[PDB]
Amino acid sequence: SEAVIKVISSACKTYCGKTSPSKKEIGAMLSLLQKEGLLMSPSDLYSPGSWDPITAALSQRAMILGKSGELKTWGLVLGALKAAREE
Ligand SMILES: O=P(O)(O)O[C@H]1[C@H](OP(=O)(O)O)[C@@H](OP(=O)(O)O)[C@H](OP(=O)(O)O)[C@@H](OP(=O)(O)O)[C@H]1OP(=O)(O)O
Repeated sequence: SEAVIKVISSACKTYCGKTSPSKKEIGAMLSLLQKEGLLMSPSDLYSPGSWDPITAALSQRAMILGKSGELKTWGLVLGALKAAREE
């Protein structure tokens, strides 16, 4: 995607600051969400209810395969979006 990623970058850096995820991480993780059939479009990230299955799926593959690559990026984006949705 293009716009969706930029929207996240300007948002996460407002909460996490310098501890925010890199654009390269977001862009790569987004494709993972689609390939896994978790989300149809990157814009689906605006749905807070859909965060539950995604987070669960990520933690599952992380504890089973031993890879938290997408989990690390998701955790940051999730936290930023969660805080934003709380306001
Ligand atoms: O030119 P800008 O409007 O200031 O945006 C850039 C650009 O991001 P986009 O390609 O999504 O517009 C950089 O991407 P690249 O040119 O390196 O491919 C990205 O760098 P990273 O992908 O390595 O994160 C950088 O972010 P940063 O300044 O944290 O290095 C980010 O700048 P902004 O985050 O301030 O928009």
